[PDB]
Amino acid sequence: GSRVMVIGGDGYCGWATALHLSKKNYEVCIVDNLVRRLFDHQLGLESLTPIASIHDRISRWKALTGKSIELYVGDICDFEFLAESFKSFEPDSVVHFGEQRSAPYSMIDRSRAVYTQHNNVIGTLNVLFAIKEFGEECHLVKLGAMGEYGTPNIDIEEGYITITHNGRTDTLPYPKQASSFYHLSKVHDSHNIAFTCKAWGIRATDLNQGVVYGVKTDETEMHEELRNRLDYDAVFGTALNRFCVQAAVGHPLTVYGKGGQTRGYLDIRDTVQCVEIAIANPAKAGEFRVFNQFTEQFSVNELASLVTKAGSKLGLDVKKMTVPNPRVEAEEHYYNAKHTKLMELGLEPHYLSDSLLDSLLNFAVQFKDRVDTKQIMPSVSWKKIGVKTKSM
Amino acid sequence: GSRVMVIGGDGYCGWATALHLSKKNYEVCIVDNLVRRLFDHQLGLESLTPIASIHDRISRWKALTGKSIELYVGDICDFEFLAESFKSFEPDSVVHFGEQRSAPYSMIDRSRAVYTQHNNVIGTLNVLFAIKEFGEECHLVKLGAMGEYGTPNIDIEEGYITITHNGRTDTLPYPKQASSFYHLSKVHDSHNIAFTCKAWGIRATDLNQGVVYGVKTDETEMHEELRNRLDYDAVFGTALNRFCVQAAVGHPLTVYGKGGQTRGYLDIRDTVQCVEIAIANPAKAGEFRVFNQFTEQFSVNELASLVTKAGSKLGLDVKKMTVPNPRVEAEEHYYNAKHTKLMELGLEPHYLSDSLLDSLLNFAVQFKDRVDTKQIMPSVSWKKIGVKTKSM
Ligand SMILES: NC(=O)c1ccc[n+]([C@@H]2O[C@H](COP(=O)([O-])OP(=O)(O)OC[C@H]3O[C@@H](n4cnc5c(N)ncnc54)[C@H](O)[C@@H]3O)[C@@H](O)[C@H]2O)c1
Ligand SMILES: NC(=O)c1ccc[n+]([C@@H]2O[C@H](COP(=O)([O-])OP(=O)(O)OC[C@H]3O[C@@H](n4cnc5c(N)ncnc54)[C@H](O)[C@@H]3O)[C@@H](O)[C@H]2O)c1
Ligand SMILES: O=c1ccn([C@@H]2O[C@H](COP(=O)(O)OP(=O)(O)O[C@H]3O[C@H](CO)[C@@H](O)[C@H](O)[C@H]3O)[C@@H](O)[C@H]2O)c(=O)[nH]1
Ligand SMILES: O=c1ccn([C@@H]2O[C@H](COP(=O)(O)OP(=O)(O)O[C@H]3O[C@H](CO)[C@@H](O)[C@H](O)[C@H]3O)[C@@H](O)[C@H]2O)c(=O)[nH]1
Repeated sequence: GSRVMVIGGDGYCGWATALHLSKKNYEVCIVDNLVRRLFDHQLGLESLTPIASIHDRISRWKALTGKSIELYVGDICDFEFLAESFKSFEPDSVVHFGEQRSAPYSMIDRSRAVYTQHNNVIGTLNVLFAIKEFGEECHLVKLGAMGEYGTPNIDIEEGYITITHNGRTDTLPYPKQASSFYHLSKVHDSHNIAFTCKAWGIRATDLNQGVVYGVKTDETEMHEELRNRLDYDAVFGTALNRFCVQAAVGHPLTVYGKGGQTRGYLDIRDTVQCVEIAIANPAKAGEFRVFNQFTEQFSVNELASLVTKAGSKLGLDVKKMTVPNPRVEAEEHYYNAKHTKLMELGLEPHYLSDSLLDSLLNFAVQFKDRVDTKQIMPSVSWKKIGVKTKSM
Repeated sequence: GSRVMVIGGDGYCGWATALHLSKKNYEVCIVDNLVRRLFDHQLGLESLTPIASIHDRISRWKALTGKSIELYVGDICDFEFLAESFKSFEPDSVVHFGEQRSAPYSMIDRSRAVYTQHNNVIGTLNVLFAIKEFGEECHLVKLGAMGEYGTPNIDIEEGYITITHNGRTDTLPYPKQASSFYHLSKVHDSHNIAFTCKAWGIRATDLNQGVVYGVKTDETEMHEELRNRLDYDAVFGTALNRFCVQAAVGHPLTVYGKGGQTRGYLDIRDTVQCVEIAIANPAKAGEFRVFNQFTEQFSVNELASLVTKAGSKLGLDVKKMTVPNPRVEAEEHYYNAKHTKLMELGLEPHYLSDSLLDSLLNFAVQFKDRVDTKQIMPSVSWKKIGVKTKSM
């Protein structure tokens, strides 16, 4: 074999996924403009782990396994490029990881908020038109976001909710409440895709994924040049990965506000597993499937405690600090998000364990010398965002 | 006064509104790039009524009343232009009519779907950033769309719905189900604005307006050069206006599919009244108000019957025809949309009457010679939309 186009395949989730699908014998190609690497240069950021170029990454995989991952370098917002890549590869499935995924980045200034929505929304529209025009039966596996739902006072369902209002009943799209221009772009994406499923018969699966943690997967650990990136800076780094790196370098864990913010999380190993499951068990024509893709819920305070305990076993004397929250969000809220669709399809989860934390912490300690502590604290305010293009 | 910036002020709703607000003694400016006029040239379309240039329109209003409506010609997607206009005028309220509003236009091809979403979503984001940076207390009166709600099997509320799910209760944004790339862009707009209200304290009112009908308002009828446009073509024309022109020229009323499609409608005279009410009674800081802006619900078949009866009184022997529906939508559906917020604020509606239809029909008969019958039938398919840029 089945042919899979992995848009955003040079990224954190995409690279691990591309290697896994190739290993699982799918014919794979990567479509990426590598803009994520440019952002690192422009903002003065760097991965904890040194990573190889996309060309060397692909070359190494071929040298080790003999398998060739085709590469198409370009911006999917450029339809000519996307169309040519689609017609050249003829994918049976498209996994779309190719979007600006940082909430902080989307809040830096007007230019970055606009770039985020334009890049994400238009790129996704182009993908939908490419599928419709060149391969209508192609299954779109889209990366959405648990953040699309916000933090309502009721249980969060997997995309849909059956409501009884004024004596009548109907099943409707779950109300969306995004908290950043980035999360908003995903809400727009989801609405756009749902429409094309009904109007054109597109088959798609929206994976509303929670926060990913970890850096190792079976494939990326096979050789140093296959190593994935591990972000710890305040722009692209996420909660758990950030805390592990902070613990390793002796920086107090950065708890934003009260720390009651609760979210779904999952090991990167499950990210690749879930994507493969979505591909192996495709949506039907005209069907817009929605899966909440995470394995466990944790509050920020809970993560801090887990990392502190894990760090103690390594003599890291982990400390915690309360950082004035740069974001506008509920710091104490109800949270009960449903997640059974992937489990019903055979997901064998890697729940957060002492072993994982020990491994991730030792990893951060291993490359502690590469950590730029100046990038640990957040400097992007949700409320103070301006129109002048900022230079970090 | 009070200063009002009318974005899209050269358009159908915007021009009538700009004149009305000026008459009501608000200081008014019009921000428009006049792209709507370019679309007419590019697609071979033309208004039933001959209209004057925006410059001659404004000059005539000044000659008659002595009042000057300031004009800023530019694309609001160009932030430099928008910022300069905002700083020059210093609006207390911004009424945003400046978007690609045609559902058929948004479905012509990929380029037009992408243009629709980019122009609308990015332009609106720019407006939000301009307000935040140059006049945070400025009230945004946004034109949304009743189409954002789709046609669910339950009552449609005014933006929000209180739900009891699994033993818990909460008031959430009403589930959105748009049926075109244009309607989708409005859903995106609404979500984006709602976010800024919470994050930045923006005050806004989303006017989810129904289908507008009519061509006359007190101000536009004061002189021929102030005359508003009246679209009847299948791209920009809407249901009732189209039927009236069809009746006048002897063309069978174009009922798409079964004709059970039910929607909210309102006289253009109420469009201007509602906008003024929204301006005179502003939203509070951080509040995202949502009003369903229409006065009555009608099915397509009901409109056909009303126009036929009205036409008979003018000896137009109106006939009806069933056109294979170019759109993907429910042709028989439940529809009960709530609309009381504007009434509670003092709306004195002009319900559809025999007088209005007689006037509108005679108007169409008056300019029947200008009607290009080749543009009456729809040629844009929701399902057959392609990627090649079309030339109509
Ligand atoms: N990292 C997480 O914790 C997490 C959690 C939930 C969902 N996701 C989602 O998974 C997807 C991938 O996330 P990630 O962490 O791998 O991100 P990433 O930034 O590491 O990877 C994204 C890749 O997309 C590419 N890209 C962006 N815009 C592109 C364009 N216009 N054309 C071609 N390529 C483009 C970038 O160059 C980059 O290689 C995103 O949608 C993201 O929101 C990630
Ligand atoms: N006409 C209706 O029946 C109806 C019904 C409900 C809601 N509305 C809404 O009211 C608004 C106005 O509708 P209308 O019928 O007056 O439309 P219109 O096309 O007559 O007017 C829109 C105006 O906006 C201007 N414009 C578009 N993009 C612009 C940009 N980037 N920069 C500056 N100016 C720009 C166009 O040149 C045009 O003069 C739209 O949001 C529409 O969806 C209209
Ligand atoms: O050092 C930190 C980092 C984060 N947080 C909080 O932890 C929560 C999660 O934040 P973070 O880990 O930054 O993730 P998100 O910004 O939600 O974004 C990630 O997880 C999302 C899932 O919804 C994906 O959609 C995004 O692409 C991905 O970047 C939030 O309440 C943050 O305010 C802290 O308290 N301290
Ligand atoms: O000749 C016609 C024209 C329309 N319809 C149907 O009538 C309904 C209303 O269509 P139309 O009058 O074209 O309006 P919309 O496409 O809904 O759009 C208008 O009304 C919307 C309110 O939701 C605004 O948001 C849009 O900007 C404005 O163009 C639909 O079911 C159409 O399929 C017919 O049966 N015959």
